[PDB]
Amino acid sequence: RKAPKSDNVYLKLLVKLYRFLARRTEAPFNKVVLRRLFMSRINRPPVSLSRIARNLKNGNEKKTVVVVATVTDDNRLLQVPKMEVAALRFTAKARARIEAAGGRTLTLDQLALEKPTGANTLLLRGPKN
Amino acid sequence: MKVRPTVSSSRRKARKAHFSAPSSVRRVIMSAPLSKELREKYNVRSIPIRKGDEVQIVRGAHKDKEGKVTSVYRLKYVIHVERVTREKATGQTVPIGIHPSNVVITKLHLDKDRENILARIKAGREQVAKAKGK
Amino acid sequence: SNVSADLIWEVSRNYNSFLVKQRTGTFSRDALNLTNQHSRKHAGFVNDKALGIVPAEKGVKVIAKKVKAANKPASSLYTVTYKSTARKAYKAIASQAAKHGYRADLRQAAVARASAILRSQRPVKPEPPKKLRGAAARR
Amino acid sequence: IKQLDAVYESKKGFFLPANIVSQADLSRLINSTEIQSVLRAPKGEARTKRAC
Amino acid sequence: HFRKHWQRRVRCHFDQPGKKVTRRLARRAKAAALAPRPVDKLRPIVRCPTVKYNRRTRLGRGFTLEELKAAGIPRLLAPTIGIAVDHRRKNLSEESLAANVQRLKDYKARLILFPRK
Amino acid sequence: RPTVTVFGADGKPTGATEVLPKVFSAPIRPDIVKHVHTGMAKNKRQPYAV
RNA sequence: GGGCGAGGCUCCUUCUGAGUUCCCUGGAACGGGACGCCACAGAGGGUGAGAGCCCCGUAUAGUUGGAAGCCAAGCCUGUGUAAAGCUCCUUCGACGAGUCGAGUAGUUUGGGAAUGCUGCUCAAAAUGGGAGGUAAAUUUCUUCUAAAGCUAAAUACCGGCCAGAGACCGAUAGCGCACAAGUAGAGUGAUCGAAAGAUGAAAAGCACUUUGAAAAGAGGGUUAAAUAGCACGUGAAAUUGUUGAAAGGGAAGCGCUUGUGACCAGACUUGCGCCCGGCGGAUCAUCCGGUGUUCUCACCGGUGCACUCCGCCGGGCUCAGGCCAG
RNA sequence: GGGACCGAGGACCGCGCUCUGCAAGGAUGCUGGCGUAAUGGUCACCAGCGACCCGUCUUGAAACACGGACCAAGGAGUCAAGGUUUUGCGCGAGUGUUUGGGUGUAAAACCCGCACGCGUAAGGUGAGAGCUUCGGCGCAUCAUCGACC
RNA sequence: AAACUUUCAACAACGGAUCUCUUGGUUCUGGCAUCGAUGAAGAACGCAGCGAAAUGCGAUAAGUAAUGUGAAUUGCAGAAUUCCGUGAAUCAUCGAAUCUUUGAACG
Repeated sequence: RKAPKSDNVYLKLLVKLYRFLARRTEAPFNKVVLRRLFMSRINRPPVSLSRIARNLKNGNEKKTVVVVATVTDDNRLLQVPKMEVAALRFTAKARARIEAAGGRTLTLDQLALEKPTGANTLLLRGPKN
Repeated sequence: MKVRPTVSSSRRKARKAHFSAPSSVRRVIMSAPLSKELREKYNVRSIPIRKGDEVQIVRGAHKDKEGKVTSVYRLKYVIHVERVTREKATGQTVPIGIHPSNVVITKLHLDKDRENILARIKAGREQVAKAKGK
Repeated sequence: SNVSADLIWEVSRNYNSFLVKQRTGTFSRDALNLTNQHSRKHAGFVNDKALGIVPAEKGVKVIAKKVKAANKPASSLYTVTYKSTARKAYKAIASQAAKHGYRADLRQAAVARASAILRSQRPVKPEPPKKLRGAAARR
Repeated sequence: IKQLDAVYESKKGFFLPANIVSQADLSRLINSTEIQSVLRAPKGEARTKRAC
Repeated sequence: HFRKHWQRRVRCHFDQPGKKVTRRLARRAKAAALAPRPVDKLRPIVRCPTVKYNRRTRLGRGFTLEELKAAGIPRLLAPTIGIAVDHRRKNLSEESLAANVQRLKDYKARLILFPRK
Repeated sequence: RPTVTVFGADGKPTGATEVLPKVFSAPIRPDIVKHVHTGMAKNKRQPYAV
């Protein structure tokens, strides 16, 4: 879609930022992120901390977690590993538990400034069903 | 703005009460300002108009015409002042109605009842002037 | 931070108190707008760096934003009045808008606005008499 | 002004919201040396010459 | 479920802020008649009946005759000093007796009683 | 933290300075404001019927 | 325990701010321009047009006078071996009948342990009776006292005495009724039930003359307006009359394209530059001081004094200028 | 060689060639009359050619049938309750202040106690978006193999 | 050529749309509780200097007493009011009265 259905002015700035990055850079990461920004909310399901903790269990540590959705909290996870997560939104419990474990929280414009190619990024989605 | 719940700011209720007023309420409505000389004498701004009063017209086409009040026509909310008249077709002199808000009282018909009216208004003006001062 | 020139444009693109539009075009009443067109380029109030030229008694009055004093509207405008030859007014305005990278894209519009103001302060020529025309109007 | 931070702390079930962007200045974000060093060279200009 | 004439029996509560003002002025009125006294009587602390609400506790109707006597409050004086009395309720355990005796004692410590005329 | 200047009754600053509250850093969302203002303006309304 | 009772609270009542300042338009400022002033009052209305200060009111506290309920500081008296609360106990402790209940019929309820009610037939009890819990071993246990009675509040409200409001309607709308509307009118009757607001600021609602039997008409007059004549604000369309232009050998009306006739909107009226002269002036370049700013750009004051800068006039030249064409 | 219709774009860039520039990524040069109803436009009429009277209903379609004297004003998928799909928003294992209470500049706005409604209390291979230190890591999910209640 | 029929314009008619107004309606909220045998609600007949209706009143009849305000009513006529006053008024308030025939209607 040419125009996002959202009326968020900050989402419009993110679409403009990632339109320039998808046009001028040959990285297919930027094209995927731009596509997911255009999708609706039911097509952007939440991703809990326990699901991304599954995906850093192997050698995927020290890689930036990128989720084009809002990251929730799981009460079933007793310990949260140190991790660097970039997302559209974070809940208060998810942001507090990541920062208590020693990690850091980024927005998608901070990810663009830090990793414009999406280098060493572990990209995730939530459960569709 | 208004504060008290007994007051109303309704336009139709205000217009109904004005045009359906009794003649006693119509007397208070037909009040005219006092002149500058009379204002510094009695400390009174305005008084209800009277049949023996002497007025000067300061608004209308008959501006600066001075004469004695001859009638207070409370039905049409007008006063009749002497020599401020127009002629009908038949050469008959009929008086022109002037609202009391367009005239200024330059002399008063004074009886015992008017003197209480000047006294009661004067008492409240210096009451608050002393209240504002000290 | 939360606010920027890009964000203010998104809030005020559709409706603005300076905005006037009717069919043929969309204009702007902003004093910081030069060419009086509604766009991000000429939106003086939106942009951090902007220029605006208003007429004086004899000459032009050029105002510019100071970026450090953006939250102090009583001292946010750097005002210079050019009451001299038109050539020196144009040169100083061009230097004001292009030498130090303060809106070099607006240099042409700034010089063109100073010309149009000073073209309005010349004495006006009397209009030629209207000619009655045709059989009906002449007779 | 001194009391404004206390009245937003006392709102129960509400915290001041976190924005989905960190820097709203898109000019500094695009023209930064991080983005531009990564960028591939332009294919064209703003307006292109008519060929045939 | 509109088989009856619901259009002639439908209540809209547009007087919701008006009745709130009426209720607050009724509370203000009884604070003017009883100026230093509270506008409410003291009420006992009871346990909710059923097994769903055993763990929770609430205010009951009035104090029992036995817990009123153990606290030192006479029967015929308690309604005169703002204490509700329930002749139907029974203590049936020492736990309900001890909590209400302590509640009546705390009311006595905070009470100012004026010497008749 | 940024600070703001306090001005006296004469219009001149008095030298007192206080920190800017954190609510001034909240996001500016005209979509949320218009959605709330539409519902807020309806809550004053008074019924009419035939 | 009784009787007086200052005073107080409600509610009606009198009184309480500031421009009719100067110009112009206007029949009339309440319009515009300038100068003010009041504001716990910039709600509303009236006044010859949109008025905080012309007038009534409006805000806040006081301040006059009055009505009726209730409270009440205090002041007089009380009284009789009079009433009252608790305590203890080798003394007592009365509690509602054609009513419960059983059978039956009808009705009702989510409710045959009949959910309630009513009629008929029969008709009770006293460690009793009623309703429940329970397989738990026998009706164990739980909780209340029916057939007499009173009692404020929280609840309802298309009516009564008022009051305040609306993102409601604006004379075919809104109640049937903005008007001498449940009227006029219709029906034997029960009942049915309309249509109908607006001159003007002020009637100043045509004096007088003239024609006509009169109704009316024409002069003249009132008004800012008779293009506001009580067949009255503005005054559409259907339909009609007069005048002006035109068309028409058994339909008109419509589409494309010229022509004739009538009537029109634009466009143009000169601008820019350069070169010679002649006037009027030094905001010419540079440099020096302050100020600002984008920190190298400007402004202001001086220096600048006249091959430099800016206006005006008089000539000449270039370029660009409208419509139709070769 | 003789005609007809058209001139689209608007600094340079390109592909080429008959070379002091060319006909090569779209028209310039010279000249005349007029500078106003002259071109142009709007009505009225004549002339050449074209052209059933609308709507509804039936049917494969017509035809029949019905409504249509004219004008002005009025005139018909609305509100509520309960379900359901999608889009936007807030918070998110939670969410819902507005029954009520507390303030108020008083039917607004602001704040909130206890309950309550709805929900909540483990991979491989073919792959597979994406990342890569280019050795491999591999989201969601499908085919299948799975593990458990 | 006129007339007639049709089209357009102007002015004049017919008619009452549009626009502007509104002492009306509609809906919501708030304070309070008050008809009658001491004769109600309703029905009738009378009463003004000049009134038919609407309104008010009841043979004391568009009204009397009392209280308050303080100089009118008004379409016309006539008195007024001595105006330094028990005091005008189609005034307001309202605690005293008058109150025809009926109607629950009661010789």
